[PDB]
Amino acid sequence: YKKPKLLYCSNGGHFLRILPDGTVDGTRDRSDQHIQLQLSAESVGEVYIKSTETGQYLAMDTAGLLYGSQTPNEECLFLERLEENGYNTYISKKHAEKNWFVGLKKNGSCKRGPRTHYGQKAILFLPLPVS
Repeated sequence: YKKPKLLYCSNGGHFLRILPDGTVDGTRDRSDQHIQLQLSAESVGEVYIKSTETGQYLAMDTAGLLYGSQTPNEECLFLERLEENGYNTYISKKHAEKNWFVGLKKNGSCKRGPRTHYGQKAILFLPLPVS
């Protein structure tokens, strides 16, 4: 919420990526044009995560799937929490009650909401400066 950043997942070591086709996943390549994210804080602990390259917003739908939304909406807001270990976790606001976390599998694919939970390394992200 100031300058663009990278969201590094400690699980497989991938950077969160939102592709032009709206798909979301992780990549180990730091030169990727779609891993630079701009976070903006809506309210305290509530944030939007937007791809700087395409302007698409991270979002999670009712099926628990992550997608890239061309326009911000209710499914684009995440609860950003700072873990004691130093990593952050991002919970779906719309489904906060269900504890649906943003997460990347060791193979770099995105996890589905009900299959995430506190304890997995898949849900831990390290925001890293782009510059």
